[PDB]
Amino acid sequence: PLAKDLLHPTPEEERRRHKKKRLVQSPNSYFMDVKCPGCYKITTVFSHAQTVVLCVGCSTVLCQPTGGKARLTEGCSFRRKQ
Amino acid sequence: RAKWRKKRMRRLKRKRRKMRQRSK
Amino acid sequence: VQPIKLARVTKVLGRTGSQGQCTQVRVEFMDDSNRSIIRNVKGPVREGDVLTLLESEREARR
Amino acid sequence: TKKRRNNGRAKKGRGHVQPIRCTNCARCVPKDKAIKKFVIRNIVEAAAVRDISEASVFDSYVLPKLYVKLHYCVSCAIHSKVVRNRSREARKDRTPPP
Amino acid sequence: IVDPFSKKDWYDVKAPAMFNIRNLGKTLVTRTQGTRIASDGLKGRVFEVSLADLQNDEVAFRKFKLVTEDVQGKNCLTNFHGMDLTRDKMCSMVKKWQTMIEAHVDVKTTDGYLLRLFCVGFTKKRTNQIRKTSYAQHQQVRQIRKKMMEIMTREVQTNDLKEVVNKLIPDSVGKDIEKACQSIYPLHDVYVRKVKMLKKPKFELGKLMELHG
Amino acid sequence: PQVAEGENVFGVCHIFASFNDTFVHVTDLSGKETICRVTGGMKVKADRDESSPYAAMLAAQDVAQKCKELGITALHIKLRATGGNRTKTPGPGAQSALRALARSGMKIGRIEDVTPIPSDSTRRKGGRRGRRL
RNA sequence: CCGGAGCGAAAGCGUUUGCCAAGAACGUUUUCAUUAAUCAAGAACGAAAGUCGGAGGUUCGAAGACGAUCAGAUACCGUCGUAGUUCCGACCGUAAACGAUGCCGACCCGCGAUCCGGCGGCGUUUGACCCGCCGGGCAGCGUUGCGGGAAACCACGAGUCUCUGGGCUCCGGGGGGAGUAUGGUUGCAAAGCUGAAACUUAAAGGAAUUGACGGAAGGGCACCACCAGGAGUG
Ligand SMILES: [Zn+2]
Repeated sequence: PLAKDLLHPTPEEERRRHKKKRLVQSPNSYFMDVKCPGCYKITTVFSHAQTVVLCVGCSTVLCQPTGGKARLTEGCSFRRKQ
Repeated sequence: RAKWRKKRMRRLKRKRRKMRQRSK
Repeated sequence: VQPIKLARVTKVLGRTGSQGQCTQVRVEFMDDSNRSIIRNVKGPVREGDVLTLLESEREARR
Repeated sequence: TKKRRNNGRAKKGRGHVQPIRCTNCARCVPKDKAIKKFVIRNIVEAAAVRDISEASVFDSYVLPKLYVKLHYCVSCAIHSKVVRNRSREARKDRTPPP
Repeated sequence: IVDPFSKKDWYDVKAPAMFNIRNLGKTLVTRTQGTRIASDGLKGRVFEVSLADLQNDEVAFRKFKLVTEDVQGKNCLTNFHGMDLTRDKMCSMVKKWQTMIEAHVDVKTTDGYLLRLFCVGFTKKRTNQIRKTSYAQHQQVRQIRKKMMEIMTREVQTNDLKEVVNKLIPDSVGKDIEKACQSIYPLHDVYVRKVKMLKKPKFELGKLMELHG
Repeated sequence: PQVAEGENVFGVCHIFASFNDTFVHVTDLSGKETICRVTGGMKVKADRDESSPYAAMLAAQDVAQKCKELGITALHIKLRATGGNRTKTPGPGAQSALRALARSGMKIGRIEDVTPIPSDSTRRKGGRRGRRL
């Protein structure tokens, strides 16, 4: 690696390296639309929820705070947005 | 040995204080 | 008290001892081959010779 | 001059280890610096396994083993020919002898 | 002057019905001479006997202590006093590059027999495991050690002395712990290494005759 | 002890095979009754070879004779070294005493090794610089 | 079990369980918005030994007694054994307290493991295991080190210093006298910190090479050596 192109790196390296050591730093997180199996309202939930997220005006629990990404409850489908 | 030369100096200046404290 | 047992040398292992005067060999009895013991030997011994050990109990610790 | 990179022991990131006592001289030697030798040998040596087999009351009885953990200090391990001196470049070989 | 073995008369020690080989062996003691008798001198002897000498075909690394409780006509009956493994078995299981989980409980049976069971378990290396050391985190060790105490308490507190011995001749209490702790960390050599009988209830002839009966 | 077919009357042989001496102690199954006990020092008069394998061999042959007079036929071997805070390796009289019992017309069964080993030892004799010589 | 493994600012830290407070790393598209780095005189902690007042005192064991060994042996070895060794409260603030290597930050080789957190992937087993990636940490090998150095050796840099400058604290100036004298200061004491001079000396010392030597290891060879013997000699 004597003549390496530092201005135009492959997206595999930018996605692999640390979020702070990139060419331009970008978070590895995202937002998701968690859908409760019972109700139908869509609630935007952060990837690393860090908080016990429950549906407003309901009883079902959506996410559980973990070390990294939130562990969604069984059957709670989601989709990431951009 | 160097640790015993230090032990002798400790015992040497200890009796120096005895013969100096007795003269006051 | 044990009887004087005869033993035939089956293979010599080489010269041993402090001044190399002894020859540690493994013996083999003629009557009953159900016992094998190693014994030091002091003197010129050929292959297949027969020695007359008295104790026949203690080993030589190689 | 520094003779060994590991200072003759195995201590990385620590300040003090529990000192153990040697076997044949009873000298306080650190646990990591001591020259350990796990010897696993039968209670009955090969010179008497046949006599015990003939005197055994069972038909198939495997003789037990004697697990002895030996801790030798550097002074006694060299004297007992457990370890020896090696060449300046042959000291780096950490693989035990086969 | 006189030979001491002239007064020695032999008694036959016997094992309870929990074992197959009931005739255990012979023991000698001086005849009743003076104020001392021969019965009380025999009611304190402990016999460490391997399990293979009591059952038909079992393991030989498990020992059993049998204390004599009564002498009934030239043969003195024994009773369970404590279990222990062989030194060779204990030293052979303790290997390197693994962790050992020890646990001890103090549980009394349905009858007033206070026992102290000692459990020992080693982590098992996977078949496809390439990593040398098979260690368990401190929290995994606590859950395994907690599971040992939970099972040993349930298997002893809800049974009598006879049923516990029947659960000790085969190491069933060691097998279920190995199966229970499979979800935490696969164990290798779960055994009950020792069982101490701390407190013994008031000796009654009916309970002893029920065992040997 | 009249037994049918002349079965083996098992005993327990405690072999304290330490250094400087060797105890060949044969007891009953309970161990409380001593059948016969003879040491390596009882067969020699020089203190330097009380632990010699020859001294332990003579003791094993003497203790084997006393067992036959009383009815003992088989022996359960329980070898023991010094143990405890001191060394735990059996002395030179271990193999000699054990082999001499098997060669003296005795039966051996259930060999074991009961050496006192501490879960945490006390301070051993000799300073931290050890027995230097 | 127990590892060139973990944690802690060091000293140091290994049975189970409970309680109290604290901490690193990781995760974050949370918050404050320069609050930072290193730091004289100050301050906390600080192995072992030692001191003071109680409790305790199993082992070990300064001193001491005795038995050996020796020309002598108040040593080495052995048998007994005091203060100590353990705990509580209060002092001393010393170690080969060592990585003999201050702390913060930047750039700088490769490879395979290891501990912790996180992410992804294909199966096996009731989380465990297998294959990669990221951050942090204890280390290792190949570097025959792109470089450095008097070598030895150094990628926890001892690299980016004559092509000499990121910030800051402590600290060295030939070897002895000497960590001594005196003064100040601290301490119950032992002692700690601070600390010279007269005088004396041409070397002291570092790394490596060759040789010699070893009551160091391994491998070999002759009766000017020995074993077994023959002649003796004295
Ligand atoms: Zn030693």
